[PDB]
Order: sequence, then C-alpha cells, then structure tokens
Amino acid sequence: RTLIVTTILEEPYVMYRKSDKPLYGNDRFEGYCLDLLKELSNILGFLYDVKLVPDGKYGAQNDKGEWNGMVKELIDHRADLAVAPLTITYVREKVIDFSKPFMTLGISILYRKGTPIDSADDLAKQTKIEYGAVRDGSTMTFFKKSKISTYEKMWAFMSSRQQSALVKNSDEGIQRVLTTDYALLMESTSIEYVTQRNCNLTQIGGLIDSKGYGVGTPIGSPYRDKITIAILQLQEEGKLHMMKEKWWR
Amino acid sequence: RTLIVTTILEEPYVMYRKSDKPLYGNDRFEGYCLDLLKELSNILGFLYDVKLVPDGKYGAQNDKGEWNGMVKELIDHRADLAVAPLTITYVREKVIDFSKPFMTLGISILYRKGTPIDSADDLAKQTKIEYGAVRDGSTMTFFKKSKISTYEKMWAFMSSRQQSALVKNSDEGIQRVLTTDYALLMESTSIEYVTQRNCNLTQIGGLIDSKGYGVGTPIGSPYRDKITIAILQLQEEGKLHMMKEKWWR
Ligand SMILES: O=C(Nn1c(=O)c(=O)[nH]c2cc(C(F)(F)F)c(-n3ccnc3)cc21)c1ccccc1
Ligand SMILES: O=C(Nn1c(=O)c(=O)[nH]c2cc(C(F)(F)F)c(-n3ccnc3)cc21)c1ccccc1
Ligand SMILES: [Cl-]
Ligand SMILES: [Cl-]
Ligand SMILES: [Cl-]
Ligand SMILES: [Cl-]
Repeated sequence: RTLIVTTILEEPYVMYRKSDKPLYGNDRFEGYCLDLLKELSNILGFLYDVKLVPDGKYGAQNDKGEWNGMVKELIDHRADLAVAPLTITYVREKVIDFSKPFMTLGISILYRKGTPIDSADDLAKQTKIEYGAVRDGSTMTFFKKSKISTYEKMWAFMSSRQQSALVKNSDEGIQRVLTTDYALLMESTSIEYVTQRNCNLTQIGGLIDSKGYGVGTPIGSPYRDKITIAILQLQEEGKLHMMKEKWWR
Repeated sequence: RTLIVTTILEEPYVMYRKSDKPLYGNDRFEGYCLDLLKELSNILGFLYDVKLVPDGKYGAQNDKGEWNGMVKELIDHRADLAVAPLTITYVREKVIDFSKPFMTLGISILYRKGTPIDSADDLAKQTKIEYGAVRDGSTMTFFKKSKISTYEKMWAFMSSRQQSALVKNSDEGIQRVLTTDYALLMESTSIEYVTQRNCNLTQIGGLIDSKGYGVGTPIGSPYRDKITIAILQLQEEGKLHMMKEKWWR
C-alpha cells in the first residue's frame, strides 16, 4: 500500500528538517521534491515512505555496466518511485521509466551585474575574465566531452593553465564569483538559487545543453503515465512555479 | 509499411522547398523537423510519407471538447506520427502520447544589445521601454491567464492603453523591435532565430513558462518509447544541436 520513494539529499530539493529533537519518518525531510511528492500523493492517491538512496548516488554504470544509486533501487524494485532531481538521460531511459520533466534546465553563466558580458559567445573570445566550471561536475563533463567546435574551444581554455579556471564545488565557485573577476558556468537552477541570495549577481544569457529532471519509476510501472499527467497538471496550474519560488527565493 | 507523418508549415521546422518546377512527395518539404524525421527513420527503420495537417492547426478543443489539428489526426489514426513543433501540454497528453521533448523552450526577451535591461524583473518596474508580445499568441495567452502576481502585473501593463504594446505577429513584432524602443516577449527558439539574423539584437535573461516540443503518437503506439530513446540518443550525440544550428544560423 505504502509506496517506497527513493531520493537523495540535494539542496533545495531534499534536506534534513532542522529540529531540536531527533525526527522520524518523512517529517525528517523537507524541500521542493518533498512538496512535489505530497502533491502527487494527493492527486493520484497513495501513501509513501521516503528512503534516502543508501549510497547517495543518482545512478551511473561502472566499468562492467552495473548500475548504482537511485536507478539501481528502481531496477531492483527496492523503490516504487524516485522523486529527486534525477536527470533524464539516454542510458537511464533504457533501464527505467521517466515521467515528463517536472523541471527543465541547462548550462548558463553566473556573473556580476552591469558588465559588458552578455552571452557564451562573448566569454569564449576574451581571456581577461577567468571563467570555468565545477571540476568533475556535469557542466565540466559536458564541455570536456562535447564535439561542438565552440564548446571544444571553451573547454580548451578552462582546462588550460593546470585547469586553474575550475573550482572544486559550487560553494567554492560561488565564493570565487563574489570575491574575484570570475564567471561560473553551471546549472541554471543552481544559478537561480544564487541570484536570489547574492543580489550583486545575475544570470548571463540562455541555456546550453538542455535537460530535465523527471520522476523515475521501474519499467512497466503504472505510475509513469499518471505522474506525467499530474506534473503537467501542476505546471499548467502554476503550482510548480509556486513550489520553485518557495525554495529558491 | 509506410508510416503517415502529420506535420504543419512552420519556419524553420517545416517549409516548402524552393524549386523551379512543381515538386512531389516528401521532397516538397525541408526543415529541422524533416531532418529529425529522417534520423528517426534511420534509427528505428521505417518508411514515411509526410502529409500536412489539412486544417493547418496544431490541435485544440472547441467549445464541445472536439479536437482538431494534428492531435485529431493522431486520435483518429489518420497519422502514425506527428513530427512538428507540437507542444507537450496537459490537455493533449490525455488523448495522445508524447515522446520526451526534442526541443525545450520558454518565454524570453528580445531586445537591443548594450542596454541596462537584463531580466524580466527590470522590464516590469519601468514604463519607458514599451514591451509586449504577439497578440493572441501563446506568450500573450500565458501572461493573460497567469495567476502569478508578477506576471499579472506585466500583463496589466502590456494590455493597457488599448493594448498598444502588443503586435499582430512575430514579423511585425521583429520590425517593431528594430525600428523603435520596443522589447518583445516571445518564444526563446523564435528569439534565437532573430538574434542570428539581426546582429544588433540579443536575448535578455532566462526562460519563463518552460515547455517542450515532442513527437506525437496515438495512445498505445509502440513508437513512443522507441522515439524517446532515439531523441535522447541524438541529443547525447550532439546531433540535435547540429540540426538546430543548421536551420537557425
Ligand atoms: O551526479 C552527477 N550528476 N547529476 C545527475 O546525474 C542527476 O541525475 N542529477 C543531478 C542533480 C544535481 C543538482 F544538485 F543540481 F540537482 C547535480 N548537481 C550537483 C551539483 N551541481 C549539480 C548533479 C546531478 C554527476 C557528477 C559528476 C559528473 C557527471 C554527473
Ligand atoms: O497554435 C498555438 N500554439 N502552438 C501550439 O499549440 C503548438 O503545439 N506549437 C506551436 C509552435 C509554434 C512555433 F512556431 F513557434 F513553433 C508556435 N508559434 C507560432 C508563432 N509563434 C509561436 C505556436 C504553437 C497557439 C495560438 C494562439 C494561442 C495559443 C496557442
Ligand atoms: Cl545491491
Ligand atoms: Cl546531470
Ligand atoms: Cl473529421
Ligand atoms: Cl504553445
């Protein structure tokens, strides 16, 4: 009766709820994805038990093609739904089902307000403002693997000089953006979380490498179609915009 | 054997191929969506016959809930696939199947280069630069129906003064952007088509009202899952970026 929902700690999607005493059950967690799960549970009518993915991974394959993370939990039917910022990808779609994306995003540019900079075309042709991405992240992985000429060029730059233009994590990247003449390339959702808290920062340009976060289910699940419908229903009603503004403002 | 593909004339997705003699068959058409259909046909292995939607409509319901356009062709099994910029929506998803989006887009701002303007927040609080959208378009329909406070405010403005801030079509809107102090709100894809041909113009800010174009199929079609996989395959390989750059540059 009670569906098992696998998820992953990820701000502001899933966070431990702050409390003065140890909490139990789903009340331990809060965030955008917990609110989304509550709406889904009230549209389709189901009880749910949230369980963090034991290895804290989204889901990738090792050298032998063995899966891990939330994808493996669905593949092995240890979870009925994955309600998380789980990216819809070619390799994953072949082993699990995805709903239509509840959130769409891409690579954009975090930078200061009031600067001539205005696009990815402009950053690629100057060498004064140091620009890069989080080392070993999805954004960096995109630029490194890209066959698109212009993105190969931006990768050559940010990976030059011992890769000094890169940063270890988003936080260190953020602090580098505020403290020095540095422009960060990362997810538009993450940037939007930054611009709301650092009013001296903005988003420059549009999106590269579009993608979406969807709810994952085991292949053959009856909930895939149901959840897709509910997500689009919520989107049409503006409720997803409400949820996002709540946890990002 | 030969699948029937319903589509719709829409630049640069589907266009009549220019010729000095009358053309026949699929060679009459060209564009992004024809190239996408050719890739799909070579990944999944099928023959196709392109047929323009007889009423030239994407697909909406009349007062009695009766469907038209490409959706009706799929509902009535007069077409096997709809390969077109067909928007994934709640009402449509209930009567047809959609693949994962082959292109994602939203509302953005077309405007001049080198201006203090930098976001939808900035346009909403000034009354000097006249800004609006194409009358009776999806962008206008979004602002008019929105319950989000800030978008209600921008709608009140652009629909004030006998709605003078609005334009009849995109072309007239474009020419208004080049000739006067005017900022246009419309689809990010359409704006991207503009910035490539009017180098004195740029895209301001991010996306509002995210959505995606998907391939439509009749409910219960075996091609939905196949096409989703193929689209993601093409996306991962960078080929969709190649196709878009071809027809937009
Ligand atoms: O784990 C990887 N990526 N990844 C997924 O695969 C996924 O499904 N959802 C993800 C959601 C988020 C976010 F938090 F933004 F919601 C972030 N992320 C974390 C910090 N900046 C962004 C990363 C995701 C990964 C790591 C290294 C190289 C390639 C991929
Ligand atoms: O027909 C309507 N919308 N609409 C769809 O419903 C659809 O599925 N695909 C669409 C694709 C395009 C584009 F060309 F951009 F690819 C455009 N469009 C045309 C000009 N500017 C944008 C409009 C689409 C419509 C008309 C009035 C009010 C509400 C909706
Ligand atoms: Cl295991
Ligand atoms: Cl990712
Ligand atoms: Cl009919
Ligand atoms: Cl639309």
